Amino acid sequence: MAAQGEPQVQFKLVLVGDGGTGKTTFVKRHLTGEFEKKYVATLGVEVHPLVFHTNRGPIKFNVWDTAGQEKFGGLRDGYYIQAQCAIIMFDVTSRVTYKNVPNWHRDLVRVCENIPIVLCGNKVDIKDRKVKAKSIVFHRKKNLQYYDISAKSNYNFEKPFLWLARKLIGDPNLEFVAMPALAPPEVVMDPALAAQYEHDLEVAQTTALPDEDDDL
Repeated sequence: MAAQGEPQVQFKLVLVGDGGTGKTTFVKRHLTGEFEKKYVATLGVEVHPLVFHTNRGPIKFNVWDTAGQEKFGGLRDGYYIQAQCAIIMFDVTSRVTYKNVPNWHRDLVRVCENIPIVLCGNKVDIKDRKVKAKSIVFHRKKNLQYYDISAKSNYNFEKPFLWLARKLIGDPNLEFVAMPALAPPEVVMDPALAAQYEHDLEVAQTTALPDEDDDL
């Protein structure tokens, strides 16, 4: 339980989509609150623990952020084996990215068949949207949930996780609870603690607030 990171429950979530969609940025936002401006490719898979507090208690989503560079196939089976839910990400400003969604939601279903999957249309903040919400019909055919999200502006940032939690747990009434604040560590040390801090600081310094089309 503890090894898994499941307070009570742990859910294996596979995050897939084309390169440059914002999968990594989405995960980073949830973990730290920072907005990653720099696009650095994810190689293979990066496993990131994310905990949310709900009405029924804390739940952990072990997010498997996968590489969008990799070709669809049997090579990628390990990532999807025993997945409980998935998020397929596309960029609303890229038609090509949207076109590849059926390929992602084919490779995925080959391994896990029917499991809750949410399609997220990233970068909705940008004014010149190419893939209109009205146009998207893929979700209807495949019985997937669709959410307009913006990593940059945090628009509907928590919705995919919440929806997935509701279906997996089985309570349609599940709601996010703030979570009692736990006192921060004093921080004396230096061995395990050092070096890692610099990485976060750099991300923060580089990041300027994303005013794309916030005004509109």
